[PDB]
Amino acid sequence: ILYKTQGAVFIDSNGGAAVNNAYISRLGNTNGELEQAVYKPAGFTEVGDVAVTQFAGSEVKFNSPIIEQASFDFVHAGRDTDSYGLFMVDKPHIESSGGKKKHSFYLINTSSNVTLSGVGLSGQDPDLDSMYFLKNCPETARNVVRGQMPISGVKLVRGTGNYPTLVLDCTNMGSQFQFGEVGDIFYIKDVVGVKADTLYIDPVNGNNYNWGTNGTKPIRELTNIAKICQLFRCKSVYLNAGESVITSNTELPMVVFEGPGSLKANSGSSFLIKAGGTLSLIGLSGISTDGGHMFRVSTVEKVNIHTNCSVNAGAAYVVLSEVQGNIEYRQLFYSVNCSKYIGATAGQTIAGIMVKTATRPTGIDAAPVDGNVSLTYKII
Amino acid sequence: QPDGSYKLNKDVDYYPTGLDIDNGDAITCARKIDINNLNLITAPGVKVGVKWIGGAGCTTKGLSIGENTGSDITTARLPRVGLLQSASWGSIHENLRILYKTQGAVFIDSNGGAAVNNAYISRLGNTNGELEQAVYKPAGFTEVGDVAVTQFAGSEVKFNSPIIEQASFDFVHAGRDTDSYGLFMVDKPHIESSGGKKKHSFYLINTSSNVTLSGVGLSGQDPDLDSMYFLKNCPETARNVVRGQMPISGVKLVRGTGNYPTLVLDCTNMGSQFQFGEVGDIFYIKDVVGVKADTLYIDPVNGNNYNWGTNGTKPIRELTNIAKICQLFRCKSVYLNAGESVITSNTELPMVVFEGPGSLKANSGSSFLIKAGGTLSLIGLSGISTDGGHMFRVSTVEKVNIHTNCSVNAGAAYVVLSEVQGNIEYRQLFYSVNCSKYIGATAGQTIAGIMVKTATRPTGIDAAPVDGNVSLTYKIIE
Ligand SMILES: OC[C@H]1O[C@@H](O)[C@H](O)[C@@H](O)[C@@H]1O
Ligand SMILES: OC[C@H]1O[C@@H](O)[C@H](O)[C@@H](O)[C@@H]1O
Ligand SMILES: OC[C@H]1O[C@@H](O)[C@H](O)[C@@H](O)[C@@H]1O
Repeated sequence: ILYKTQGAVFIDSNGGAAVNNAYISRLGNTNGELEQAVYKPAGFTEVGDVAVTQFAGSEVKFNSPIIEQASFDFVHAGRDTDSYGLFMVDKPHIESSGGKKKHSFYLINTSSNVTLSGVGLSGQDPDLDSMYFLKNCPETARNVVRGQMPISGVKLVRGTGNYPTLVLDCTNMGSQFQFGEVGDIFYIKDVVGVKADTLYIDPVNGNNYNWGTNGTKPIRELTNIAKICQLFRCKSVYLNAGESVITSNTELPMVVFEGPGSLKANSGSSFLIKAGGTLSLIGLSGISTDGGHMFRVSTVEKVNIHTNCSVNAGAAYVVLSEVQGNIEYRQLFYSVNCSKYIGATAGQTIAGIMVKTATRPTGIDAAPVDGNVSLTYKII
Repeated sequence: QPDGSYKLNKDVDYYPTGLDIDNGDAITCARKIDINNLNLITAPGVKVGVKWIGGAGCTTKGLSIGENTGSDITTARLPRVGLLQSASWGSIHENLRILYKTQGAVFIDSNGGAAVNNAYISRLGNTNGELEQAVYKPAGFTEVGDVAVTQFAGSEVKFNSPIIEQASFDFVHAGRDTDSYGLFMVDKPHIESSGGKKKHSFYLINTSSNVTLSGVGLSGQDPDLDSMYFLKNCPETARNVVRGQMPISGVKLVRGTGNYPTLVLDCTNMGSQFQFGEVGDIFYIKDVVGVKADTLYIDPVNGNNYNWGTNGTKPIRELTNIAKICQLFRCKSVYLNAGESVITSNTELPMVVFEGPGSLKANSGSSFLIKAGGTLSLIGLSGISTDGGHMFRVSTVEKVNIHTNCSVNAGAAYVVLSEVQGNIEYRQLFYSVNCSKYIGATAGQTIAGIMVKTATRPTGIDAAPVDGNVSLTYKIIE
């Protein structure tokens, strides 16, 4: 199919239908971005030509399609009532002259299973273009990506709605961490078979579009560092120079934090510890808050907090347990300031404490914790 | 031409590249061509059967090349190279049948979106197939032997359900030299070869791949060299993904060259391969998803490093990759068969239960390495000792538990040395223990708990069981 506005459009009942080795292309992409789709689902209001459009419960199987010069390669909407109609594309060969493109898979209220074949790209707009756009996909939907990402860097995903649904199923990412961008990390639900050892943060020169798992492309904010570390099984977080700050309670992954940066909790916020393990701050320029307790522990599992940097909770505590916890805190050298090292909201929390520094509040040596904490050992 | 005109290619070896099509150096005149059941036979010795060059969007169904003349292949009416294709993006070969002598089909350069479905490619018998020298191939492929399907220079043809028979090499694929572009894609290949003669099924050079196995396959008769996969110089960023079902009979999975592992087992159904097959070279496996084994077996006397090691009847021989192997298959324990399992350089031990009659020895001043949190347990072994180095070098800041219920001898060294600001709990249960200090550290304070429950211990350190860089949380001795 050689078309001007829309290549092929599949609507309503098409059970079991198949489209094999389709070769669908606009006759060039000149002014393609100005075409207006004629037959489309109401949820699709973007301007731009669309090679393949599907909606109202249609679930045609697209096997090895070849799509060229399109603003949108695929626009698919699940059925309005229950999100029925799986978007199925196996190994699409996507290309466009000059790299002009808006999105490859614009998915509305739907699930999908796509296998990439190492061919593709994302548009020239550094803010809006992305391989995937997930619009209002429900909580129970999953948009599964298998196969090989394109060789050149692309922006993987953007979206609207409250639920993440993108799944990297053993996806071969190539050098995307180094040369590409995730786009909006919020939309990724889970990741299988893809790891990275370190997440890089740079509050001055970082970019939130980046994956953050490669040193030359660090992200900028702390907002999603726990999620990213959980997805890629990161073992460390590297803080580039400057102050990495939070203004709302934010979770910190239980990993090793390193680098010249510092951590700061503003607006009375606290850093959150929601998982067992060991949180280590090694060699940072310091961690402090402007009034909130430093670490709010919400897990009953063994939590180890290892701070080898300057620590200043001011009048507040270093650790506050919101459950009946089990905590081991060790401060190594540098300095520490707080009213109590560990406290708890209620019915007894067990804790172990080691403070190895002359620069500490000597006054609480004999009474290091509040009444709700019972010590297993105290080494000061 | 030099004068600016154009001449029809009449050269047997010529094939146009994507570059040529853009340079104006080549202009294709192959379009709107459709083939249905064309049978092509050739006199013995003819070089190429079909030159499918520049045939973008051209299609084929039931194209059949070569004649099954008789048992002797040197006199059979089939060509040395069945089909050679380039600059054919969007071309589809449906149910292509090839009887060849040297090479079945060859795909080079631009072939974007091209597909070869249900191809039936076979050498006419495998007699002297290993002596066949490939004619059109990537520079990186220097091996001798017939090749059913060859692909290089960025060609990324989709191969769906091909049936490949009697080939030395079923597939030889090389990614583009500059950026490793060109995914090797094969869905459910039905590979067979009389008398199990074969060198490799997938010889992959500087490339990524996605292969789905259908429970059909085998590896050659050579116990050292033959393997299903051979990964030659695949880049760090590449992934060679294996899905589906492994062959029923044992095979050797992988061998390679290069410094980076790229093979991925994605929920692969291994059947009884741990018991009857071999991994070959564990180094090349990058990661494993959905495949677990409870125990890793080591036998310094009767073990074979080619083995998976996860089945009792097929243990591995050395300790070099036990950490790697345990991480891949989530092993809960390691069983040491009778004999001394030794290391001559720093080697990591997974945080699992070690059991069996074997012993552990660190020679040449080496140390066992603890890089992960958890509990390392040595239960009932013949003992663990070193010839001078510290026994356990801890480099993780996570909670480390060391449970020794066997004889322990670190001589003049420590049982545990924390190279970081550690958090360790050590417990010696019965047997005997010898060391200068039970736990020590290189610098800035390490917290530790210790229990030594045995009369045969260095009694002179009951009062000072650890060095000055370690602070105790509890101490249970006597
Ligand atoms: O773009 C930001 C990055 O630039 C790199 O050159 C530096 O090595 C990083 O420290 C920094 O985060
Ligand atoms: O890192 C970001 C993540 O932080 C977690 O503590 C929240 O529970 C998640 O909703 C969020 O995605
Ligand atoms: O067991 C083998 C593994 O041991 C680890 O300690 C090393 O970091 C890896 O390089 C190696 O593959």
